Amino acid sequence: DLYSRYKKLQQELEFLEVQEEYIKDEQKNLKK
Amino acid sequence: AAGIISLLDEDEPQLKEFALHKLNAVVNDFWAEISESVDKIEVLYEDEGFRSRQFAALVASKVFYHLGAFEESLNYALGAGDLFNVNDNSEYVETIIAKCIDHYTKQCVENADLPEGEKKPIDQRLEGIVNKMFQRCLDDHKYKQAIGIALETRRLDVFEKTILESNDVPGMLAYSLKLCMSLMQNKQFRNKVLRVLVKIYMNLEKPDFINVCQCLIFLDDPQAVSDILEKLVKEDNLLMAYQICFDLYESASQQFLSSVIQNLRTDQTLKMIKILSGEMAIELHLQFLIRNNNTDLMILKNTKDAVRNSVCHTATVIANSFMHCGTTSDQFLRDNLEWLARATNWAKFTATASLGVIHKGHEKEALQLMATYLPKDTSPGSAYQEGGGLYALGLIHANHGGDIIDYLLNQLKNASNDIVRHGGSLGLGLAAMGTARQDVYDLLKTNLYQDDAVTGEAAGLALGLVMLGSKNAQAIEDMVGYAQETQHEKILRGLAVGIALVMYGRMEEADALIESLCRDKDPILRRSGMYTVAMAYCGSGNNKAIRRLLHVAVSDVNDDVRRAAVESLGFILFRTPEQCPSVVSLLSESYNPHVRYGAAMALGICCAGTGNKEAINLLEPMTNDPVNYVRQGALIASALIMIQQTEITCPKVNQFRQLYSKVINDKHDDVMAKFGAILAQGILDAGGHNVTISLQSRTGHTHMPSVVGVLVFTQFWFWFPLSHFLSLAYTPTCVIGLNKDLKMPKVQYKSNCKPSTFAYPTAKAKKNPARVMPAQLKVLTMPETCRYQPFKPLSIGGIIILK
Repeated sequence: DLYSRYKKLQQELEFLEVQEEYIKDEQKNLKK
Repeated sequence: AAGIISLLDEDEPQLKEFALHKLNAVVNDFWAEISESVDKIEVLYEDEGFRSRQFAALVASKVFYHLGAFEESLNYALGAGDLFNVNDNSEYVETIIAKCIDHYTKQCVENADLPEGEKKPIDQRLEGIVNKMFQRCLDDHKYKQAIGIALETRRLDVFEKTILESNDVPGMLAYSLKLCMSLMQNKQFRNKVLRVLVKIYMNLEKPDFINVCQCLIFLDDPQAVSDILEKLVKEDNLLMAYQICFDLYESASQQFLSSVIQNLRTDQTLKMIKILSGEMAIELHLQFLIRNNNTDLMILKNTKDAVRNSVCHTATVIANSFMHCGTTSDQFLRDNLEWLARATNWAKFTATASLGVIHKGHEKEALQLMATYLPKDTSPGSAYQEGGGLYALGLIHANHGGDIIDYLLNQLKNASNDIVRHGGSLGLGLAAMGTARQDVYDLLKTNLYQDDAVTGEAAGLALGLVMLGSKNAQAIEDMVGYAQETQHEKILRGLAVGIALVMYGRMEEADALIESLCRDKDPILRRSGMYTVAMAYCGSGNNKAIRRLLHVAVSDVNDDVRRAAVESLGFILFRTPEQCPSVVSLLSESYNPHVRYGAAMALGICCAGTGNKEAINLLEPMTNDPVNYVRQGALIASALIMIQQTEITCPKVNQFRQLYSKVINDKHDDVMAKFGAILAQGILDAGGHNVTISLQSRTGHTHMPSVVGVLVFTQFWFWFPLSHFLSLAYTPTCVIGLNKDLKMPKVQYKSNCKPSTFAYPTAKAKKNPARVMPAQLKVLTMPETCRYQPFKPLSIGGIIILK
């Protein structure tokens, strides 16, 4: 069932990147 | 290699064939020669005179291995003509054809999302090779791989014919749609795939009603379920009939169950209507609940002797309400008549509401039961109890339609506009939730337009409640216009959640309203917009929603907006609890106390009742924050998370328990801080360790009542009386079994595990439904030793009928 593994890996990747951009923005804001 | 270029300079078809021979013989042993002759080969590319004109594209594809340009290989294959299909496998030909296949799938999805047609078809050889590889997969009998290509191909034809991969229909062929549910989001694609697969299923010999319920519960085909039920009725297999009826009733929204009942109506038919009727399942559930209770008076006594003579009176009464929610056992309170005789006229409203909550589900006798404590009988001068009576009456018939709706309508019609109408209108709206009826909508709008503050907020909450997820543009425009038109906070605060609850469950469908509310200057309107975002995207990981919400929480100055945003974040990611703690972690440590409080609440709601073993891990340190606000936030979050758990299942449960006690025992602690501790205890032991919170049905259908209850609870930071709404979000884990229409079964499933968890105050277990938890439910063993057996497995609890 490699298809499911690839699908969940992609989901994890997108979730991770959105978290990352959020953290970047939060740190930027906290600087002020 | 110089011969290659030298020969190519010569012009002769035989020369071209010799070039073919040498170049396909040496592709990489000499690469710069062809790399520079790219010009000659590409000019020969387009030439009808060239006998091997397709061989020019063959050369392109083969000997552009160094040339990594993907599009180059794409056009090379497109012009390959014939050799593309032949090259089933080789050193690198397989790689290029696989790349072409993935690009073809990308193009297919890209042009298929285009729904209005006029999609530019790709070169035919590309789909030809795609189908050839699909045939190779069929030969390899890799059903999962084939279906995965089909879906990523965004073509339902291959998806359908993939069922011929093995033609056994044990699992995936009839049960991989569950996997699809898990790992896909496109609703447009969702409906088509669902209908196709249900057609495939009922084409099977036995139309398994379990997989037939997909149309009703996910694809919302009330007519279809009605038709299949009619087929069953004429087929005379009432067993399956009422099995599917109960399944849908416990895993479907009433909005279309009404249409299903209408279709069924226009004996077997009478029984069908009854089971698809006023909740005989609720009747038997309540019978089950009263037949089994595990409640401790000593907890009530420990609360009593720790009385603070302050607001936590309301917290105590609501905690006792949670204790026996629907148990109809007030003796724990009937014993002492001073807890309800030492409150301000306003808290007593909450007290009588709690009294009503304790008595939940009788319906039939509820009229006389409430009249027993009728406001005129209890205190005519206390109009607070007058309103609380109607509020309790409405609470009793939570989602339970009936004449109570019209009765409450009449009562509200003939009553005071403000002093009492708050609770009466709120209860009427709750009892007619999602009913969409105009006869109640008119009254609610009139109440909203009575420019009153004390009762108008409840009026607006009810207005939102009745129009649950209706997307009725008329209602949303009315409410939003009225929101900015008035000059009261309470009215506007209520209207916020009212709007949020108006339209929901549409994912990214009401984005216009979302944006309009988000850009509004008023902070409270922004909070309303965030709640609307949460409710619309309930139970999904829409990346756009998460991004917008996180940005709002980071930026918006108004701490209230940030808190609402983080609550929404917790709401929308409950189906994937494992990930929620990860995001909430950073919020756990922020300068803003409100941010941390909302983060704690978000974690609590996201993890629901299942203990991730990290949620508690983060809460524990968070359970010592200096700010009292965070203190009660953490207490409530921990109580919500740990509900139903056991010592062995979660080693930490004792600590918090003890912790709770101490925070209701120490006097130096802030009274407002402790106000959460009593509610925490009540939640943790709510409903005699039987009730449970769960927003997802066993069939996957999301529980609207649970979502609404948790939302109102979250809103209860700006109002206490609203806490009672958590009663709606209480579904006990008892496993109900019945062979015949009313034949109680003498089954005793063998848990085949140490009771330990079962005996919460030798692997085996016996019992009718009992306080058996989903974790213990999955381990239960079905006792085949008896004559009658369940129709469907006992993998997970619910109402499983027997034969």
